[PDB]
Amino acid sequence: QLQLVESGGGLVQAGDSLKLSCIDSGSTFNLYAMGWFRQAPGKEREFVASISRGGGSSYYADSQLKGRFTISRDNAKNTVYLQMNSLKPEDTAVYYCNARAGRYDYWGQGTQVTVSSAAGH
Amino acid sequence: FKVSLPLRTNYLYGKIKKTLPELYAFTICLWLRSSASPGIGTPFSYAVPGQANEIVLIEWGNNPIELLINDKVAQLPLFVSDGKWHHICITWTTRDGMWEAFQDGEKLGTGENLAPWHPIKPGGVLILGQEQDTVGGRFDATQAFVGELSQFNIWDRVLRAQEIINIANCSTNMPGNIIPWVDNNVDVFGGASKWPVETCEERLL
Ligand SMILES: [Ca+2]
Ligand SMILES: [Ca+2]
Ligand SMILES: [Cl-]
Ligand SMILES: [Cl-]
Repeated sequence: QLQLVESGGGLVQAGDSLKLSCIDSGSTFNLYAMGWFRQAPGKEREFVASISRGGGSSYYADSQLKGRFTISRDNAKNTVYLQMNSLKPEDTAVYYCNARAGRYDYWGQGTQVTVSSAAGH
Repeated sequence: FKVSLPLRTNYLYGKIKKTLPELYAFTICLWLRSSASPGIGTPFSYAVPGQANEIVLIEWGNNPIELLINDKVAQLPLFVSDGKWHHICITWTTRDGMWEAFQDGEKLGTGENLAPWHPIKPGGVLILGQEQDTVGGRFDATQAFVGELSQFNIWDRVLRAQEIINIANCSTNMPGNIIPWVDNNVDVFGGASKWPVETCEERLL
């Protein structure tokens, strides 16, 4: 009942900002708590943040991520967002969007984020 | 012998006398010892017309050490900024842009999709101790390597694990078939010097 597509990723420089978006094609988005996870080279997929159905509550993996990342949603646009500031090279990863409601879990295919200190310099 | 780069500058460096052919695969090995602690900087770089970041190994300031090929990046699992001598080998292949990182004879990781299908452009300049922003120049002191370098060699294939062990162990001394570490292939400039190097065992003490 859900087809999530992430976008907004790409090649960026250290210290820069980036805003991911994740869109459902359907029209029951507000049934779902939404989440962002990320998976870096040869590492486990890790939690970043989640947001309640109405967007009143949100949760971060830890205060380092909370310090620089903001999860939000716009139920009218069937979209969840991830604002990422002061990006580090260590933020490099495929970012995945994740929807949950009751016993149903849905995932997108992910969007690549590459943060490099040296590329371009 | 070793090359000595004693101070963070934009004017002292080594220069490999030979250029590179067009490479569909390579192995680059070297011994290094870095004094500098916010990052080892740039032990070597390869620049061509069109692309000054054609091959670069750089740990810039407090950032993860990166390999650039054609200005495309991978973070490597090298941990060599401890002020001790270490041996490293990097292998790479055009095919699927697959790389491997070896430290002291041990394979610490691999990755894919680094400049896949890009052959390395021939004819460029290999600089020791500096990062290039033009062919052979436009160095940046904040990116410079400070310390010592030895036994920098380049082959045009992916060496096998066992060959790397023997090189790391210095139980082999076979020179790079493309870039050999010999006196007349390594020019120094601006204060950089060359000196007899301790044996492999003396180093790791
Ligand atoms: Ca530079
Ligand atoms: Ca450069
Ligand atoms: Cl110059
Ligand atoms: Cl050979």
